[PDB]
Amino acid sequence: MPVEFSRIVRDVERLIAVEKYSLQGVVDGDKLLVVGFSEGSVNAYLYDGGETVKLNREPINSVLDPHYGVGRVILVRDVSKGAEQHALFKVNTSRPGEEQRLEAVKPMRILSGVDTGEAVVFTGATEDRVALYALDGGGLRELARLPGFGFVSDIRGDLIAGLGFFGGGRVSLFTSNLSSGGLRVFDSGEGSFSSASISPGMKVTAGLETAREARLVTVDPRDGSVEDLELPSKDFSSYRPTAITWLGYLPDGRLAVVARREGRSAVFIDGERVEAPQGNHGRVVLWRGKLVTSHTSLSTPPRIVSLPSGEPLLEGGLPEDLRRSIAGSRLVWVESFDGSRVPTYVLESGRAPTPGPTVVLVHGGPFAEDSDSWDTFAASLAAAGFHVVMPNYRGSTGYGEEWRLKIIGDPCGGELEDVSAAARWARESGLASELYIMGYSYGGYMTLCALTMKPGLFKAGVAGASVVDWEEMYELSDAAFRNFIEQLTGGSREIMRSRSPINHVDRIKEPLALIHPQNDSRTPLKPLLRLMGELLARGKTFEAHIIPDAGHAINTMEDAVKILLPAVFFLATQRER
Amino acid sequence: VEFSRIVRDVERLIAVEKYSLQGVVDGDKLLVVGFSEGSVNAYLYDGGETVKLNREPINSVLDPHYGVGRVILVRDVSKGAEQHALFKVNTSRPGEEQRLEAVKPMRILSGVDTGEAVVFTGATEDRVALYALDGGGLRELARLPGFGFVSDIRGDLIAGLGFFGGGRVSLFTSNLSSGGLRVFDSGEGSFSSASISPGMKVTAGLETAREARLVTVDPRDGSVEDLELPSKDFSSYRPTAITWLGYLPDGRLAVVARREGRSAVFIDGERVEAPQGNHGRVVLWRGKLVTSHTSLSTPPRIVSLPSGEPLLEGGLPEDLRRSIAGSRLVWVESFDGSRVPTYVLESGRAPTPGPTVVLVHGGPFAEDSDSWDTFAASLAAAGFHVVMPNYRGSTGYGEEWRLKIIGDPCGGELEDVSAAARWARESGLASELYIMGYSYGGYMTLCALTMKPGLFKAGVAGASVVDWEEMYELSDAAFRNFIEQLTGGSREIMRSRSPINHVDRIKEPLALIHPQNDSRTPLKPLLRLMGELLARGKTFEAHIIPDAHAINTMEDAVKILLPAVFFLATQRER
Repeated sequence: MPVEFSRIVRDVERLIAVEKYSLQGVVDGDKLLVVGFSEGSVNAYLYDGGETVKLNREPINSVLDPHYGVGRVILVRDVSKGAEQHALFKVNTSRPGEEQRLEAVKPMRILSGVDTGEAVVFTGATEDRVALYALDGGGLRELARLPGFGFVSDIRGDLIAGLGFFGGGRVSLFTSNLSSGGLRVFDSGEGSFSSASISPGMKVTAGLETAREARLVTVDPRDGSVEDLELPSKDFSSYRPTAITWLGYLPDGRLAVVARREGRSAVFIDGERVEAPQGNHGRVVLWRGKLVTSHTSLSTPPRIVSLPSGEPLLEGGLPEDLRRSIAGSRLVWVESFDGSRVPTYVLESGRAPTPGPTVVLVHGGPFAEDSDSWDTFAASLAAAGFHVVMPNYRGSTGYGEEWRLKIIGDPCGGELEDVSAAARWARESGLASELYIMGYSYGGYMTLCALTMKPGLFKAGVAGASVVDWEEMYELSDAAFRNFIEQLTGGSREIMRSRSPINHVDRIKEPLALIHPQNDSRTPLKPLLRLMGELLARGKTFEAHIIPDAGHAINTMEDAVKILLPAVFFLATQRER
Repeated sequence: VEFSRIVRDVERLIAVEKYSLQGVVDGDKLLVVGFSEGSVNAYLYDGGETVKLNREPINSVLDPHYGVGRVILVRDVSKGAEQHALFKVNTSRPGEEQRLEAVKPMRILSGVDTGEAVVFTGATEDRVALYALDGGGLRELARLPGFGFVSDIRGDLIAGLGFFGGGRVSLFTSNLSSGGLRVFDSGEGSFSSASISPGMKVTAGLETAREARLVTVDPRDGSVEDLELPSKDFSSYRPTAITWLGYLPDGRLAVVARREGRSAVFIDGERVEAPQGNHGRVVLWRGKLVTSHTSLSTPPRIVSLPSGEPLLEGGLPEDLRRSIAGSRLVWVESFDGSRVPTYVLESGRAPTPGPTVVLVHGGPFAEDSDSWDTFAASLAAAGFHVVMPNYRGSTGYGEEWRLKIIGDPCGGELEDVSAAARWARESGLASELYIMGYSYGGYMTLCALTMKPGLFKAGVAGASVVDWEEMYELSDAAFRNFIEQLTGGSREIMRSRSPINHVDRIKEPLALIHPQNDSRTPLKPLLRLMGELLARGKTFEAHIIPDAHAINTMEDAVKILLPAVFFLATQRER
């Protein structure tokens, strides 16, 4: 019967250790710029000629998008031990591992950014404002104050094109001018914008995610007119995509698009489909004349491949015994309380019987999805001998504006019912002998709402980086996170309070593991402390694990282990009974 | 060094078979108990091969008389409620257990099997009592004033040790035929062990405020006097503790005595060569002396004297034993001219100088001896030297050194801990210093990081006490009293020696490891600490776990030990 701890650790270790890559662009002529988790930390690399050079010294969080060929990379690094107050560091690509901090920019939550080579344009959130900034030889400039999370998408000449969460959970398109500043906002009554790119004719080509469909559109930023984009191949509209992951013009004028349906993507160049390995893909770049994208799946860790051969340039290798810890995967449609079909990804473990111990692993966000993409949490549960049920509850991306916007104004409501229906299905399908719930971020919120609102549905609960109290979280949030909490609770304090697990602790009847980074600035620990005070006060059984010098965005293996390992240890111990 | 490597070693150190010598049976075979992950078994050892005596696991075995053709097992028949039953097993038919149904289930405390009867002590709902079991059923020889333990029998004379009142362990005697009780006080002393001479006097160890004394108590009149021995090695040892003493079947007296955290074996006062560390009982077997042995670098095992060859010893891989590279005693100079006896367990996986943890023992009235300690061993295995200082308040170095902590917590004893750290860097052992500790040790960790910041690179406080004032208020009279005496009934001391009132001064990372639902170590004040840590931007790690007793199983280790080692291993790489 006994939990095999050293095996679990080794497996959890190797799944975190395995290298993971992200495609960020091309620099210095023909050098892939890739961010990768490798040698234990998140780092920036140049790839070319079957070799890598490491650009950074200390671990980083990401880099700004370089337009093709710049001659430098801008690193983004948390200088607040996890609280996501980032700084910018220039690395000249001819002198790798020598960084010059950009002292003009005081630490802030960097949201996005582009480096045109003559200037660096970025969006950032501070305690009082979200804003589009520009930094050049003439110092730093505030181009525009943004009403909510904003993300720079592209820049051509002086035109700047961005995406903005400015109300209702809807995404707006925005533009600005690199020299004169300003802000123009474009809303759609039909839906939300997904990706933007500026055409050679200075029009913004954008994805537009409508009720249950997605499509491409052209916005002229002079007059705000919106028309459909005709493409010279019809494969794109034949594919009838539900969401758009990414689009961008290549240096040769061709429009690359990556769109998806049902948690798998397809690549298109001027509308034509290009052969791509199955799963999901990231951005597409043109390098030494050939197409390159990132690729991932439930069984393959994020890697970098060439299209259409699908052959890898960089890729982390899984050992066969871990490969087999995933017997298979499947997308099933669970019927929820209101009749809605909740599209649910299922990983069958090769170390669990059927029926067997199953965990309902809930995604964060909530504007995120479970898809055919590598998930370490999920793979490690497989490894430990749990089947894994991953419900794309309402609020999820990937299934249309309608399903995504149903969560707005109703946290701990319909989306919890979706999760619950996924649990019920797990048993009734034959898959589950017992149910556990586990989740990070908003998914940890679900765990806590699961255990307060649905006592006795689940056997035990892991809640990481959780939301606990909307009210106290709001007070401790930066401008951008205040606006989003507003957007998500529909500006209601009643919802804020009533839909906070902390005010319902007396109903918990199940064991509960809490995991939290001490310096998380999104989901802070202060409320989690008060929750423990409540649990204790009311005679409830829990364990807690607070991780030092870390926040919501984990960028080292050690932090990754401290986050993941107590979850798996706790679930394995609960399986003993 | 990745965590999985640490975990595997920790699993092996937890799982290693530890051995305890119980006596000799079946004519000429050892009766030994094996413990592994807190699961106990009884064996017969002779000539390499060993045979399990019991079926399912047990709590312990009764003390046999030399040669008896059976062993009496003690097993909890209630899943953990400590209401045991007695099970006889004839030494010629192992694996076959006859329950002794005349003895109703009860808290078995001790017992001796003469071969003709089973004499034992046990607690029921309404008493502690001495019993005898023989062919005609169960009898109560005596109701006892408190918990009592049978140490020996010879003829009709029964000798034991009572926790009968006055903070001192008394000697008692009873009679196997007529029953009854006779208590023998010790004025300013406490008995540690008893055996009965051929001449029908009680030899006993009498521990005192200073040196220990081997005495004879005549049970006919309670006269007590020093026992002169043929060889004067024993008087020369100037022992401070007397672990065990018993007469061998040839009439000679075996004494196991302690001094400075190690032990020596004597036979009619003459000292025998023995492996360095601490020894349990001695028995004559096949004409040779045999004892149990433990040290900081070796798990409890059975060895022959004077050679020290292990007869039975739990397997560890070669490199793991060699990572736990020997112990020594150093006398560390403290702030007031005092020398703190301090045990050091060098790591074979550490350079010199190299990373070093000061592992502060709990209590405070406890001792760090040359004895097996999983915590220390695990730290050595993960490449830290370990330094264990017997700070003032400790036991094992006379009453005076123990009473110096009274009215001075986070004072003299903290200086001792510091001096040990001072000593570790000064002598060349330590390149960098960490402090770690549970219970009072945990309090010490919190005290060191607040009062002496810049001393240790990082700290682990387990089952710590954060605030004397808060804790005094939410606690049972038993504990209120202890606190009152420790802090000298002074609120100034209670407030000022509570590290929660000095969180500001913390400068290095702190790991907290705490039980979630234990009244001796409540969680509430620890949450205040966590709140204060967080408000003031201090780096800390916290592991709060439910049901977090001592560490026996691997589960216990992961709940209480693994987080410490990982935290320190993580801190080591800056």
